[PDB]
Amino acid sequence: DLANNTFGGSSTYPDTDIPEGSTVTLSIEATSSSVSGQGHAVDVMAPLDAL
Amino acid sequence: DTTLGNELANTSLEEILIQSASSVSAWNTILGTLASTYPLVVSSSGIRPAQTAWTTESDNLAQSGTALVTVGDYSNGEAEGLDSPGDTLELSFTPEHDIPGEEFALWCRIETDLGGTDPGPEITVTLDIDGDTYSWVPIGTNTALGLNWYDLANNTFGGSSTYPDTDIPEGSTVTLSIEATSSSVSGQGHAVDVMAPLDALTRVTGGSDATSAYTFDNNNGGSGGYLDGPELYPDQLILSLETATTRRNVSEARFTLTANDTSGNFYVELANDGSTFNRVNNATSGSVTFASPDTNVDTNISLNRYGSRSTATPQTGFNAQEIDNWELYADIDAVLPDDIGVTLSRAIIPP
Amino acid sequence: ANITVGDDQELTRSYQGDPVENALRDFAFKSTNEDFGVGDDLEFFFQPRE
Ligand SMILES: [K+]
Ligand SMILES: [K+]
Ligand SMILES: [Mg+2]
Ligand SMILES: [Mg+2]
Ligand SMILES: [Mg+2]
Ligand SMILES: [Mg+2]
Repeated sequence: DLANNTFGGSSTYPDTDIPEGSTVTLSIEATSSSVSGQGHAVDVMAPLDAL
Repeated sequence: DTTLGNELANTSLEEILIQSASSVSAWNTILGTLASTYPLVVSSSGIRPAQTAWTTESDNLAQSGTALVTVGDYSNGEAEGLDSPGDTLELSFTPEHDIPGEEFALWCRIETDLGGTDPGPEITVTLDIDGDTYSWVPIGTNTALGLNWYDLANNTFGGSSTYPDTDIPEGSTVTLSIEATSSSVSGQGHAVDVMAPLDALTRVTGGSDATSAYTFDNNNGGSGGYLDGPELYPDQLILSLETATTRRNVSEARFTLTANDTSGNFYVELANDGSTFNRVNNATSGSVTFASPDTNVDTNISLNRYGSRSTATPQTGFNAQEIDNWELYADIDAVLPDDIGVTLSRAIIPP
Repeated sequence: ANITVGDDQELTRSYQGDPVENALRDFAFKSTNEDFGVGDDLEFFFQPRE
């Protein structure tokens, strides 16, 4: 979970409400060079309500 | 008729109770709109400053694989040596207010290799809020710390990342674990003497750092002694109560209050004009005469740290002043002109 | 000079939509039951009864 956990990161989600019918865009972007050539491999992405 | 036949209750026409609190909902009403981030606790036992620092001694932390280090200038004469990979120290706390993310600080009193030149391991800190884990690396692989107070949240010492500035909600179970994540040059490791997760209180005290709000003394007298240290509670909260409103002039007022302590900077301040506050210091009862009769009464209350002790860290400010049964009585006309030769008397029995 | 309030007190209600007569009567009720009205001078008065 990227929204609520963090791993050596700088900031997490400011827990702000998503209104019904709002158009969410989610962008995951690399902002540094990578030590590995393979990088972070994203296999499946799930933004979800934890319920 | 000499007397009432079986009197139940009796109140004055000289004094009117203009404000009172004796329960959670009453206190919430008269404190006004306090933000969730404010370090005050409203309880069945009164209003009280919130625990703001969780200053924990070496011997009190949850141990795993860590070395028992004894030097006289460490608090309680002892510290925990993070000796080797995967050996850890854990601390639990529950904040009784919201800690804003920017304000969280992790003060450690920490020293490398009993003051030696040679590095301890790199240290990882994991913070757990109800299962949400935040991990950062404040100490690098190649660093030695002199015996001092260091913030492991907002500063790094050769490390790669800081605390991610997350807000901590009230009533969250907060677990903090410190882990040596690599090998040691120095066999005695980084010795941590006392751990202080604290709210820096920079919203309350306008200084840019926690040094402005807490003691951070660095000399226990070297005899296996205790340390003044970051006190558990905030220094002084000045609480502005909601205006006690009247239809008539208040000339003088009287207060009653129940407290656990009344020492130090404890005061109640009262005004008629909304600005000229008259102060009663270090008492649970008090009387104030206002310079001129005027309508509405404003109150300010000072709650403080208290206690001095020589058997544990911290030595100062390990207790907070709690107040409960607030009552404010004013000299107001309860017998009133009503018509030609008619008076009206308006006594009140409180709920 | 035509105003004599027998029990002067602060108003805790916003009378901000009431007919003036109804407001004045509420004031008289709160005070010492005063007479009010317009004299033949075309001047308003508010003063003790009898
Ligand atoms: K609160
Ligand atoms: K009347
Ligand atoms: Mg969240
Ligand atoms: Mg070990
Ligand atoms: Mg920060
Ligand atoms: Mg110690």
